[PDB]
Amino acid sequence: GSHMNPPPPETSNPNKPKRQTNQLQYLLRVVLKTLWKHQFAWPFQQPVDAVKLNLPDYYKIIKTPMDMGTIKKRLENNYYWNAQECIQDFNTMFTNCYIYNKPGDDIVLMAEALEKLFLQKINELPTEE
Repeated sequence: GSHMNPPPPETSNPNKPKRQTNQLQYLLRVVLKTLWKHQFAWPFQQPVDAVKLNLPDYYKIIKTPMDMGTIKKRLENNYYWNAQECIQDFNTMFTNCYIYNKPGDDIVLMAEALEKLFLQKINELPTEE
C-alpha cells in the first residue's frame, strides 16, 4: 500500500449509527452479488491503485473515490444507515469512471455494462419494510 495512494474510503467507525434494512440486505444479496461476479467487475473490485497503473493524476481529478471492494466491506460490516447511502456509492464509482476516462475506452464500456445491470436491480429495490 503506497504512500502515494490516498487512504481508502472509511469502512469502520463506531460513532456512525448503523442499521440493517431489508433494502440494504437486497443491495448485498442481490445487487453486489450480481455485479461482483460479472466478467467486467475486476477493475472495480478494489480502489484504483494509481501508482501501479501509472496514473499520477488520478487522485488529482477524482476527489471522491469509490469502488466495489469498499462497498462490499461497507455492506458486510454494516456501515450504512440506509440504502440511499449505498446507491450513492455505486453511482459515485460509475461517475468516477466516466469523468476520468475517454468515452468508449474499454473501462467505460465495462462500467456501462455493470451500470445497466445495476439500474435493472435498483428498479426492483423492495419497498422498505
